[PDB]
Amino acid sequence: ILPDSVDWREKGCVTEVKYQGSCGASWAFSAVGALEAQLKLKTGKLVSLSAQNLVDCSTEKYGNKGCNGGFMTTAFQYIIDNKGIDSDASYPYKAMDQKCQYDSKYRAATCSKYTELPYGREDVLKEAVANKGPVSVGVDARHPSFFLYRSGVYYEPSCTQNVNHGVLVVGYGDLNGKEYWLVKNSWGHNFGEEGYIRMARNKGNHCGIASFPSYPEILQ
Ligand SMILES: CS(=O)(=O)N1CCc2c(c(-c3ccc(Cl)c(C#Cc4ccc(Cl)c(CNCc5ccccc5)c4)c3)nn2CCCN2CCOCC2)C1
Repeated sequence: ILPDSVDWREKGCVTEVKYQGSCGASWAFSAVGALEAQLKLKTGKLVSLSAQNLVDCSTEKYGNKGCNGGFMTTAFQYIIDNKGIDSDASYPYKAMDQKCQYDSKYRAATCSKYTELPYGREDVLKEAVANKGPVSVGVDARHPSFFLYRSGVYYEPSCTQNVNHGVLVVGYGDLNGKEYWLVKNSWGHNFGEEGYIRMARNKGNHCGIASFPSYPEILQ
């Protein structure tokens, strides 16, 4: 019933790859990237949403610590509570913790709700990515092989199911027998495959890719 491959870049639903730098804002980029695609599906415009906005404004009330980490679920909740989020163009990413400078005048997107998927269920994640859009997930990126990844289907034997780095699953496929998830990262274009990492799929929640998935929606 589901397609064998999906790639949301092919439907103009993914913005350019971003660069987080010294700031641990991966959670924030994961969140906006998920919302960006929902905005494209609804409005037909692809605009990069402000990760910085999340870092500066979705703080203690959402259990997040800006550059010292956070959560995509709580970020989606901030966007709901805030009744908006600014464009990246208006609230650019400065890779450090700042005061909250959200202005409703430059609101580029809204958020109605978000869904959390069951832990470790790669079948359920496969469906969400096909039926709903790119899904915010965490991975275990705490290995040298992650940093050193250049291409191919990434597989790390030491990889736990405990997540620590925010990424975005923009599709899935099969590279000569090896099933993978197509993962947008936030380390610039010089990381992996033009900023993307294809990661092992259906290998026992490898690197905890399906440990904490979630995606937002912008309802009519
Ligand atoms: C060790 S574990 O089992 O893998 N784990 C613990 C449980 C967990 C985790 C996550 C989760 C899911 C996706 C991602 Cl991308 C992340 C992450 C991360 C991250 C990103 C950058 C950084 Cl720099 C860090 C490192 N700092 C830790 C930190 C994390 C959050 C707040 C304050 C400090 C971590 C965590 N959600 N959750 C679910 C808990 C969410 N609760 C619900 C109530 O509101 C938020 C807290 C992690």
